[PDB]
Formats: sequence, structure tokens, C-alpha cells
Amino acid sequence: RGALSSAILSEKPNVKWEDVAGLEGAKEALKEAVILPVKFPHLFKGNRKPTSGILLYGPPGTGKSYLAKAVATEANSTFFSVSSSDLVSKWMGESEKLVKQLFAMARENKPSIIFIDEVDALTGTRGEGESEASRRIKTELLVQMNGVGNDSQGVLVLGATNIPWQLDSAIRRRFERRIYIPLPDLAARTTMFEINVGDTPCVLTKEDYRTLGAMTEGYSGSDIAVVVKDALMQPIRKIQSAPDLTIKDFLKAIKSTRPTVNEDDLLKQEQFTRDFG
Amino acid sequence: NKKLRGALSSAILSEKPNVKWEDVAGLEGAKEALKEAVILPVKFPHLFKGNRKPTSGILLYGPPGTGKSYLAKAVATEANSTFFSVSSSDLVSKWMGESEKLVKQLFAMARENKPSIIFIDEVDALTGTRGEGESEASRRIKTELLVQMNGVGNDSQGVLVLGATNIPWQLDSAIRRRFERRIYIPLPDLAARTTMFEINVGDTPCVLTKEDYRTLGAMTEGYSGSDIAVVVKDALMQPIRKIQSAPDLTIKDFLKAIKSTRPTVNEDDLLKQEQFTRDFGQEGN
Amino acid sequence: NKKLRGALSSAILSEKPNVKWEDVAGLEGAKEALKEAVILPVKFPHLFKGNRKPTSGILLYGPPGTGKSYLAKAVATEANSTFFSVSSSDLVSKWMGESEKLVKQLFAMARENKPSIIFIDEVDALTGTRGEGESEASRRIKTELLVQMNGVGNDSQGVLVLGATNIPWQLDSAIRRRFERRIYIPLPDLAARTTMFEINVGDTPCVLTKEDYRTLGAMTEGYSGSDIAVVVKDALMQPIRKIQSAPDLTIKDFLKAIKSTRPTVNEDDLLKQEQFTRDFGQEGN
Amino acid sequence: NKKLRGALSSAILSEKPNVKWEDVAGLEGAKEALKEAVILPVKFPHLFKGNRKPTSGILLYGPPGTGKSYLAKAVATEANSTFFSVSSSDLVSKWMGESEKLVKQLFAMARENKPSIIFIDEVDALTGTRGEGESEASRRIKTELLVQMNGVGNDSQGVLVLGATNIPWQLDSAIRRRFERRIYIPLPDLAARTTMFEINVGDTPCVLTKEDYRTLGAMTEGYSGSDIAVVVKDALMQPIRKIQSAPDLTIKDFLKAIKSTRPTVNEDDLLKQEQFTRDFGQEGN
Amino acid sequence: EKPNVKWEDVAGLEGAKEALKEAVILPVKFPHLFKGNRKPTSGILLYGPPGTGKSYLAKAVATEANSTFFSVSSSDLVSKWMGESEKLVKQLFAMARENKPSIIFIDEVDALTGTRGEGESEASRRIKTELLVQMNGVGNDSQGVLVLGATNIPWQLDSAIRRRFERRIYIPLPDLAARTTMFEINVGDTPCVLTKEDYRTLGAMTEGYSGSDIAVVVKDALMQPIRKIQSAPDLTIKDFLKAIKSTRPTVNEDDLLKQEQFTRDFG
Amino acid sequence: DEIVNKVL
Ligand SMILES: Nc1ncnc2c1ncn2[C@@H]1O[C@H](COP(=O)(O)OP(=O)(O)O)[C@@H](O)[C@H]1O
Ligand SMILES: Nc1ncnc2c1ncn2[C@@H]1O[C@H](COP(=O)(O)OP(=O)(O)O)[C@@H](O)[C@H]1O
Ligand SMILES: Nc1ncnc2c1ncn2[C@@H]1O[C@H](COP(=O)(O)OP(=O)(O)O)[C@@H](O)[C@H]1O
Ligand SMILES: Nc1ncnc2c1ncn2[C@@H]1O[C@H](COP(=O)(O)OP(=O)(O)O)[C@@H](O)[C@H]1O
Ligand SMILES: Nc1ncnc2c1ncn2[C@@H]1O[C@H](COP(=O)(O)OP(=O)(O)O)[C@@H](O)[C@H]1O
Ligand code: BEF
Ligand code: BEF
Ligand code: BEF
Ligand SMILES: [Mg+2]
Ligand SMILES: [Mg+2]
Ligand SMILES: [Mg+2]
Ligand SMILES: [Mg+2]
Repeated sequence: RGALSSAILSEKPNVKWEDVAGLEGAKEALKEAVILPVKFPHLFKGNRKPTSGILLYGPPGTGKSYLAKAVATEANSTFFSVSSSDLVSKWMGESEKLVKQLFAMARENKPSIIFIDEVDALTGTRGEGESEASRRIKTELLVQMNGVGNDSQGVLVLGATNIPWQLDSAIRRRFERRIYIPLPDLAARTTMFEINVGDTPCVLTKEDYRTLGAMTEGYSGSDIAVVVKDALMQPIRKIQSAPDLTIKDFLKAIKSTRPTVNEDDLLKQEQFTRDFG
Repeated sequence: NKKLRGALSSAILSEKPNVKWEDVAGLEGAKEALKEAVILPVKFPHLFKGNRKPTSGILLYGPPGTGKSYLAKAVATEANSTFFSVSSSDLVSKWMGESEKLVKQLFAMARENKPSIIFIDEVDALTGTRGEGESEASRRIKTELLVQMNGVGNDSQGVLVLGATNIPWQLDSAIRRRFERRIYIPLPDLAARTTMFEINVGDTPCVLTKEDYRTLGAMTEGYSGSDIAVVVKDALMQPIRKIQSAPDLTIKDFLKAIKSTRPTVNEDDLLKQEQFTRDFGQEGN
Repeated sequence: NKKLRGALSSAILSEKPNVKWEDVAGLEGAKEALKEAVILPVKFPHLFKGNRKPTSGILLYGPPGTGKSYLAKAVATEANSTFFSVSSSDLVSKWMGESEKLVKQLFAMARENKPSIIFIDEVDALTGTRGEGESEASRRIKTELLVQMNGVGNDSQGVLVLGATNIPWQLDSAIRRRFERRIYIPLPDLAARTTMFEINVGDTPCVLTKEDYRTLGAMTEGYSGSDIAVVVKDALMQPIRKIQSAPDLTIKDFLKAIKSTRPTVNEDDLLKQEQFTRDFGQEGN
Repeated sequence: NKKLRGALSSAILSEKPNVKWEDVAGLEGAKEALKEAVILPVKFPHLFKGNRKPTSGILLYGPPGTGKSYLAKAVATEANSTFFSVSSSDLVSKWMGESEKLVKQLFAMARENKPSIIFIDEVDALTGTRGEGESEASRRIKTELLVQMNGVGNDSQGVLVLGATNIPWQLDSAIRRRFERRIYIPLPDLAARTTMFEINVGDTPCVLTKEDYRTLGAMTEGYSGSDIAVVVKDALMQPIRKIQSAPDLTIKDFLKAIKSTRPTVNEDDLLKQEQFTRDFGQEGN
Repeated sequence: EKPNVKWEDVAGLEGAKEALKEAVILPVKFPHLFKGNRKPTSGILLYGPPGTGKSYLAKAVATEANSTFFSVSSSDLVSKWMGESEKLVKQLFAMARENKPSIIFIDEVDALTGTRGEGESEASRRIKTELLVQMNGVGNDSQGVLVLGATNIPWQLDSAIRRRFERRIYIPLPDLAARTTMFEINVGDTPCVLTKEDYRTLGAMTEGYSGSDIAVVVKDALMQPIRKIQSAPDLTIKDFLKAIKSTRPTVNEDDLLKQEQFTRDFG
Repeated sequence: DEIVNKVL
């Protein structure tokens, strides 16, 4: 009880659906799996059942955990952000009751969305793993994710990962909509600069943000959050050395900051998308 | 609970190694970034409000012996923040997920004692690209470090995570992502080498002039700061050798030492360092 | 804690192998460096004050059989310190990260009993460049040895870390950095060989003169000190054999032994030794 | 502790294979060295005092099937000392550095039972020149064998380490150094072959004379001792085939067997054996 | 383990049959002719091309032995865990020492023992070396065990292990009477109109086939009439000629040159 | 408690 109820968060990180830039298919699927069953529950009767598993995958730094924070603000659910630190134990027969308790308190708190972040650290193909941790966790989890007809309120199992090809095929089966979150294109990048400068006084125009968004092809949303961080530092450099925001501040930051993803990681991501996604 | 805090009570260091920002030679850029990520949030906390947030991760890399751990000692003296120095000996426990329960407890301590600094020395031994590693140590220590650094319900406010490494290309790309300013600490140039000789001789009586230190700094191209610390160590032994085979420090002592002592870093290691700097890195100047 | 010190209590050797500085032949330079790093700080501790610090790491390398472990026995007799003598059998363990709390509490033992000496015999088997090695043994024992030798909160005052190796080019560059005087122990020369015959015959009654030992030393070019120890062994077992085929020692006994006994080394191993000496090393004279 | 002694309790052999020195034909040099390293220290221990120490390592090498393991059985009968016939099955284990504690535990057992003999059969499977081998098995089993044979705090008094091999050129040079008398066991000559026929017929009723055995020994040039043991086996199995196929032994039985049985060795293997003997080796006569 | 398989059951090559009847039965039927210098044989390497009835002859010795029989093989001794592939060998010889007489049949010994000039350190030196030391060695006592072994590549075998196998017998492609016997056996008690001259005809027809191939032409010829039943009888010689036209063997006539090479040099 | 060992 009082050991897994440190999975419920309660601070509600204030990210709203108009802060993720782009990703409209992903917002569409998440709305029709989270918002719509609660708002019109009469529709889901007969053969029409809601979705009970969604995997988000992609390269590192593109929006997965952030979009999970957006769900955590907008859902009006009870939200378990559980992880591998909170399920595994020394004593044998504790990594059975811990998963079992997790889903039973999820059905105490219907509607429930449960965010098992980075599922490849729980579920590791069981050919080399140790007895306690790998086998009884993954088998009990497979069982309890075989609740198809009974889980019509409550459990929607999200999940994010960066290595989607190292995932067990039974668990690739359980996640029934593997959506791919890619590096962002032009309108999204321009939107992210306009968001991340916030309400800071700047002389920039729409064609300036348009210029920077044209300049930054290859960057994920993390990188643009840190070029806006560094460019917002640029006034205090112009006070220590010993003002407005210019465009030379952003050009300064973009010269200094260098991209993060490597262009063969994208080949294996596109591989998995073409084979299963 | 208290068993684990009894283990990690021996990590809050309490002695302040007296290295100051002038005992570091060279490195304008790395001192600059470290000052505006460590010193400046505490000294003027009213500035960092709104969109302007402090930096929450800094990776230092370079060839062996060029200043990384030493600059971390300079931060440890000048910061006025609690300075945790953790390592792989103190996280890998024997006991089924203590190596995740320990990590989570580490950052929980560094949130209850904010502002804090966590200095993970030689981060390439925890974080090894996870394509060949073993299940537990690999996926579970790397994964708890990832989720714990930014995650969902975790709030990395006011903690900073340093880290040094010599093999920056063997680092996992999610952890290359978490360290948001990869600064490169290079072999010293001419003015830096001359500065290091002038520092390391200290207040020892010597007949040397500015053109003598300038001469030696011209002589030693290829040496890191370790090597110049040991040629000053050996050259400071030269009066004892006189005073047994039978004073001042006089320039034949240093020429004697520089003839005997030979560089430590080769010249293809530098090619892969420059590779990583050109693909992902800053320039530490 | 105390389980691990209960394991490593059997490494602090205490029998003092009675080899004195006389009994080594040749190698004036290596004895000289070892004396001014081991004997002299204890005997005159007032000197080493200010910038003048003693040496804290010495690597001895060379071909097989030339004096490395023996010179370590000479230090173990003459030092008056707490000589440990550890090896790879005593640091690697079975239960998951026990193989580095051993490393840590080894060096913490040497700090509680300073001035200490740590003699890591054959260091190339612990420290293997970490580009192909396994996660636990490789990164964690090598990494804890690195951080523990200089590190941040660690204070290597008054401990000395020896180490011998035969493959000095297969050593990681951070650990090549930590060993700050790489001395090279070479195959012998004429005066050393003559000295080794005069030592190894001991107090055995022989008709030999100085020109006889001089003759044999001229005869044996290419032999290491092992080989001359076994030609003296065989030549001392010649008269017992003549007792069996039926006295003091003829020079024909030694010529007989030198004809029968054949050296150990070859002549491309020497090319890679000279390579490393020309790129990173000292000269052991 | 006792887990490991529970493993190595099955190495102290307890049956004394009754091979005596007379049975081993030829090879007087190898018997001579083995007697003066095994028999003579025990029988007259007053002699070995001062500088005169017994031999502590002997390597036997040769082509396959010439007498090495058999001569080790002769030592095992005639020695009157504790004999451990260890092998590669009894030293390697699965759990990360629990092989080394079996090596160290083997010599630490052997000095409880002094005088002792350790016979490592086919030492070329432990000790493989370390330029291509893997990290653990290579550096750690070879290194613990090195340090354990002479080392610093180790005291190889009263133990002897035998060892046989067929590939003596694939042996590491430090371990070529530790084995201080490399004796070469060759293919037998005429008198040895005649002796082996006379031994292997035993007390079986035969009409043969000395010139008959002399004839066969002249007939069989190129055969090792295995081959002559099997031509005597087949020639002794002729009469049973004359009971089924329907007595006394006449030379047509041996000519019959020698026509049917075909040799084992090949005349370039001998070139590399003679190579190693001419570069590093003794001569087993 | 004794199901049927007999000395009566096998076709051709009585040299192999008599060497083995000797080396197992002649000690077991008479343990009192082998005293003094006269000891039984303790290793026999059979080889040949595939299909020629090696392992079947081995299990004929299993039934026809009154002895224990351990039909381990090279598939079951490979591991990948640092010296596990040796304790398997050693405990195998422990249950063979404890249970005299015994027979150890290592099928396809060429997969353990690969001439050690290109192989890897551990598996090469350590499995080959533990097999050597374990077969004769010092403290080991190979009393009452017989180490068989079959192979198809006898020239890729290490010379120390060629030495340990002290009777390398060669199992060749068979003759006429054996093939006729194998057709008569494999048709069993199935109703057929065939005569002795019919089996004689087929045995004349099939030169080059091993015993596997004749077992599958009898398999196919027994499944011709059911095939004309359900996709629409008796057993004709045209059924067997039909099957022998369709079914093809494995072998090449240069493989035989290297087999004859090894037989002329060591066998 | 179920402790972890480590293999080769
Ligand atoms: N769609 C987005 N909208 C706004 N900010 C974004 C977006 N994607 C990334 N970012 C920025 O990058 C940060 C890192 O996002 P994060 O959740 O860590 O990504 P992920 O989990 O895929 O790696 C976000 O918190 C934000 O700072
Ligand atoms: N840039 C430098 N300025 C001053 N001293 C230096 C510098 N680099 C190295 N040193 C000296 O060399 C030693 C090696 O520094 P250290 O922090 O251990 O280097 P690192 O951790 O990169 O290998 C320091 O203790 C100091 O004595
Ligand atoms: N320089 C030397 N002076 C005297 N004896 C020496 C010398 N070098 C080697 N020896 C002899 O060599 C023997 C074995 O050498 P050893 O100590 O094993 O050297 P190492 O460990 O480098 O191989 C020593 O026991 C000693 O008898
Ligand atoms: N010189 C010899 N004298 C007597 N018997 C011998 C001799 N050489 C070989 N043998 C026979 O060889 C067998 C021992 O094998 P061995 O020669 O030890 O092989 P290896 O020497 O390759 O280990 C015994 O059968 C023994 O009868
Ligand atoms: N020469 C033969 N005589 C009798 N039966 C044979 C012969 N060759 C093969 N067989 C039959 O074919 C089957 C397979 O033979 P097998 O011995 O496994 O082939 P291989 O010798 O290639 O391993 C056996 O059960 C055997 O009865
Ligand atoms: F895509 Be992130 F790195 F979770
Ligand atoms: F930390 Be150093 F560069 F070895
Ligand atoms: F030089 Be020795 F072999 F340690
Ligand atoms: Mg994330
Ligand atoms: Mg450092
Ligand atoms: Mg040594
Ligand atoms: Mg043998």
C-alpha cells in the first residue's frame, strides 16, 4: 500500500495542449483515448471499446515525456508515474504483489492512466536475466495487461521509449498503437521559439522567428529550449561585461550550440516504423 | 531509510579543497560557464525569474590531465553549495535494486539540501551506450539516472549535475542529451603553460626571469597540466641531488627535468576528441 | 566494511624478505629514485615542506626476469613502512560491486597506517584500456583505482603505489598518467653480471679469482639475472654429481653450465620495450 | 575456504600407479634431472643448505606420445611426496574471479603438505602468449600463475611444478622463464625401441631371441612408444584369432601387426620441436 | 539401453562387425582370457561418408553389449559459460568409471577436435585438452570404458586425438548383397508380389546409395499406393524404380579421394 | 533475501 502510493503525483505540471508544437496525430489519438470516454460515456457500449495501450516512441528529446505531462495536466484522471525503481524487490514474491497491487489501486481510482516510462528496463527478453526480477514481473504484467473486456474504465497504459527495437514481441503486441514522435519541421520550430521566449521584451518580428526556424533544421525541442535559454542569458553577459533581445543573440547561441541526434539512430527508428509502427 | 542515510553520510564532503579560480590556469570559457551556472544564481537570485532558468547539467571532457577534476575542486571551494561527490563504488549495491533505490535517495537528499551540486566523476563507467551491457546494471542504473534527471514527477530545480570523462564518444545518447553544455577542456597553449610554471614554482627561491618561464613554455608543446606539475616536482628535487653529491633553483635544473620527463598524451586520442567536439561540443578556449 | 578488511588483512605482508640494497646488481638509477621516494621522506621529514613533495607513483617495467619484483623485495626490507602487496586475485570478487569496495578499503587501510606502500604486482591485468572490456570488472575496478589514486576528496598524502609490468604499452593512458615516474629495468651489462656471479656464489669455497668472475661476465652477454642465478645453481650442483660419478669449483664447471643453459629473451620484444622507453619512459641505468 | 578445499580434495591422488624407473626406457637425462630435483632433496636434506637450493620447475616437451605423462607417473610412484595432478577442469570456474582463488588455494594447500609436486599436464592450454586472448581467462589466470610461482610474499620452498606440453613455442615468455629446466623428450632410438619390445611382451611365452627383438627394433624407425605398445597389443591378440579362426608367439605375429598398424607423427612437427630445442632447450637424451 | 537392434540386423562389412564383437563381447562373454599383458582395446574411431550406418552400428553395440551406453554428442557439450564444457566431460567419465563396463559414444567427434591451428583459445585448447587428459592422463584409470566416435572429416582431426583412437576403421560405400538385404528388411511384412530376383534387380540398380537412401526409397515406394488412393492397390517393382529415379544421393567422388587418403596414411 | 551474483 504505503510503498507504491508514491506513484501518484499531485502537483499537476502546468503544460497545456497548446504548448506542444505540432504532433497533431498524437494529440488526436490521445484525445480520443483519454478525453472522449469520460466526456461521452454513452458512446462506448456494445462492440465499441476504448483503447487499452499506447506506445510512444522516437529519437531522444522529441516530446514523449512532455506530452505525457500534458496528459497529466489535462486528463482529470488519477495518474501513476510508476517505474522500475518502485516495482522490484529483494524478497521473492514481492515483485508479484507489487504489480498486482498497482493495478488494484488503479481500479480503486477509476479513471486511471498509468505511465510506465521506459518499459525496456522492466521487460528484457528473458534469455539472460535473473530469476526473480525478470521472470515473475514480466509474466504477471502480461497477465494483468490481458484485461481486455473488464478494463473499460481505468487503465490506459501509456509508455515511452528510445530503443523501440529492444522490446519483447509480446509487449509489442500489448501496446496496440505504436505512434512515432519525430524531429520537428518548420512550423513547429517557429512555434517553439515563439513559445520559449515567453513574455520577454524582444525586438523580433514574425520573419525573425521564421528566419531562425529556417536556420535550425535537425534540432529537437530540447535543443531549441536550450538555445532560447542561452540567448536569454546574453543580456547578463552584456551587463557583466561593461538590454533588449536582438537577433544576434540567437545567432550567437545557434553558432555555439550543436545538435544532439546522430543520423544513424534515425535509420534504426525508421526501420522499426517500417516493420511494426 | 536510516541504514541508507548511514551509508551516504560519507559523501557530503566537509573539507573544502583550497583551489581558487586563479589556481586554475587557462580556460576562460569553462570558468565562465561554471560561474554563471554555480556562483551567479546564489549571489543574485532575483534575476532568475520567468523564462530565465539556470543551467542543470554540464559535462567536461578532454584528454587526460588537463584540468577537469581540478576545476571541479575550484567549484567545490567557491560555490557555497553542498557538494556531493559520488562514484560507482557508492551506487552499485549487492541487493536487487538498491542501485536504483540508492540513486533515487541521492537526488532526494540533494533536493532537501538545495542548492546542491552532484559531481559524478568518470560518468562513462555508469553510462555505456546500452547495446552490449547486462540487464540489471545497464538498464536499471542507466534508466534510473535518466528518469531521475528530468522525468515526470521529479523537479530538477536547483540541483546541478557535473560530470567529467575521457571517453566522451562512448556515452549513451540519452545521457548526451541530459548534459546540456558539453564543454571541452584542451591541452594548454603557450600562455597557459607559462602560467602553470609560474604557479607551480610557488614561492620557491629561483633565479628565473619572465623570459625563462617564457622559454620553458615555448619548450613544452604537447604537455598537459599534469606533466608540467611533475616536471616542476622533479626540478624542485634538483637542489637535494646537489646537496648530497657534495641552494638556488637555476635554469639548468629545469632543463635537466625537461630532458628527463616525456609527454603523456599521444596524438590520435586528440583526433577522436576533436571529432566529438566538432560533432557535439563547445570549445573551452 | 569489516568483512572486506577481514579479506584484505592477508595482503599487508609482514615477513620482510631479507634483500638489502647491496644485493641488487646494476640499476643505480632505479635504486636512486626508489630511495629518494621511500627512504628520504621518512628519515628527513623537515625537508619536504612547501612545494617540495615526495613522489607518489613509480612504474617499473622491463623484460622478464631482470629485477623488478626483487627490487620490490629490497624496498620491503629497507623501507620501514607498512608494505602491502596486493594483486588481482585479491580485488576481484563474485557478488556484484564487491570488487571495488575492496579497492576503496584497500586504499583506506593505507591511509589509516601511513606512511604506507602499495605494491600492485603486474598492473596490466587490472587496467586494460577500457575499449573492449566488460562492464563490471573493467569499468568499475579500473575506475575505482583511478578515482582512488588522485580523485577529488581523496588525499594521496604519504602513500606510494608501486607497480610492475611486462606489457607497458597495453596500459590505459589515465593510469599511465597516474604513475608519474615510469622507470625502465633493462637486461644487464658487464659490471652487473660480474657482480651477480660474485653474489650468487655466496660463501661457497671456490678457487676463483676476480679475473675468473670477470671472464664469466665477459662470457655471458645476453643473459638476464634469472639465467645467471640458474647457472650458479647448476654449477653448485656439479661437484655433487662428481661425487655421484666416482671438491671445489673449477671454471670448467661454470663453462659447462653456461653451455647447457640457454637464455629466456628474444630480440623483437626488446624493440617494443625500446619503443615505449623512447615514447614515455626513463632509463634505469 | 572449505568450499574450495571441497573442490580440490579430489586432486590428492591416492593410488600410486605402479610404474617404476626401469619401465621407462631410454631418456637418461630426463630421469637424471628428475631424480636430482625430486628424490635427492628428501633423501639427503642436509646437503641443500646455504646457496645450494633445489630446482623449482621443470618443463618436459616433445612430440605426441613419447613419454612425458608416463615419466610423470614414474615420479608419482617413486617420489614419496604429495602429488597433485591438477588439470584445466579443476581451475576454471564460472563466477568472475573464482578461478584465481583455486590457483592460489592450490599452492596454499601445497605448502601445508611440503614436500609436494604439482603436475600441470598440458600447460599450453592455460598459458597462451597473451596477444589474442580474452581479458579474464588470459590475464587473470596467467597472471595469478606467474605471481604465485615466484612473486613477492609467496615462498616457493619445497614445491616443484612439473608440466608437459606438445606446443612449446606457444608458451608465454614469462612462463618460459619460470620453468627453469626445459628438457626435451625425443622419439626413441634403436636401443630404446628394443627395450620397449622386451618390456611390453612382459612374461608372455615367446620363442623370440635377442636378435629377434633387435630385428624388430631395427625394423620400426619412426615409431613412438605408443605405436610400439599397440603393435605389441595386436601381436599378442593374434593367438586368440587363431582360436576363433580354427598357440605360440613367433616373429610373423609381430610382422603381421607392424604391417597392419600405421604411425601417428609427421616430419615437420619435428622441425619446430628441434627449433625450440636449439633456441631455448635442454636435451633429454 | 536395449531395444531390438542386432548383429543380425546389419548389412555388410564384417571387419567392423568382428573388430567390435571382439572388443566388447570377447571381454564380456569371457573376462578370463584377458589377464597379464593381454588387455582389451580402449578406443575405436569409425568414420566414413554419411549414410553408411555408423551410429546404427553403435547402437547395435548398445543393445548387443550388456553394457551401459551414453549417446552424448557434440551438440550437447558446447556451452558458452567459461569452463562448463569440461565439467560435462568430466562427470560423464565419472559415471562411466562408477559403472563398469561402459561405452561412451561421442558422435561427430570432428566438431570437438579441430586440428588447433585456427581455433579459439578456450574451446579449442580446453575441450580438446580435457578430452586428452581424460582419456588416458595420470590419475584417471580408463578401465572398462570404450570410447567410440564417428566422423565424416577424419583429416581435420588433431594428431594427439588421432593417436588416442587406436583403431581407425573405415566404413565404405556398400556392395550388392547388403543392398539386397536392406530392401528385404525395409519392406518388412508388407504384402508385395516381389521375388528374390526382384530384390536382386533393385540391388543391382542402386549402386552408389547408402543405407539412408534405400530407407527412403522404401518409404516413398510404400507411399505410392495410398497416393493413388486418395488423389483419385499393390506394391510393384515399378514403384521402387519410380522412387529410385526420383530420389538422389549426397556424395561426390572427390570426397572419396580424401577419405582414401586418410585410410592409406593412418587407417 | 535473493542476492545477485555475477558470471563470466
Ligand atoms: N513539442 C514540444 N513542445 C514544447 N517543448 C518541447 C517539445 N518537445 C520538446 N520540448 C522541449 O524539450 C524538453 C524535453 O522534452 P522531454 O519530455 O524531455 O522530451 P522526451 O521525453 O522525448 O525526451 C521539453 O520539456 C521542452 O523543454
Ligand atoms: N589547467 C591546469 N591548471 C593548473 N594546474 C593544473 C591544470 N591541469 C592540471 N593541473 C595540475 O595537474 C593535476 C592534474 O589535474 P587533475 O584535476 O587531476 O586533472 P584531471 O582530473 O583532468 O585528469 C592537478 O592536480 C594540478 O595539480
Ligand atoms: N638486479 C639483480 N640483482 C640480483 N639478482 C637479480 C637481479 N635481477 C634479477 N635477479 C635474480 O633474478 C631472480 C628472479 O628475478 P625476479 O625477482 O623474479 O625478477 P622479476 O620479478 O622482474 O621477474 C631473483 O630472485 C634474483 O635471484
Ligand atoms: N619411453 C617409453 N617407455 C615406455 N613406455 C612408453 C614410452 N613412451 C611411451 N610409452 C607408452 O606411451 C604411453 C604413455 O603416453 P605418453 O607417452 O605419456 O604420451 P605423451 O607423452 O604424449 O603424454 C604408455 O602406454 C607407455 O607405455
Ligand atoms: N549399412 C547399413 N546397414 C544397415 N542399415 C543402415 C546402413 N546404413 C544406414 N542404415 C539405416 O539408416 C539409418 C540411419 O543411419 P545412421 O547410422 O544414422 O547414418 P550415419 O551413419 O550417417 O550417422 C540407421 O538406423 C540404419 O539402420
Ligand atoms: F525522448 Be526523450 F529523451 F525521453
Ligand atoms: F581527470 Be583527468 F583528465 F585524468
Ligand atoms: F621480471 Be619478472 F618476470 F617480474
Ligand atoms: Mg523522456
Ligand atoms: Mg580527474
Ligand atoms: Mg616478478
Ligand atoms: Mg599425456
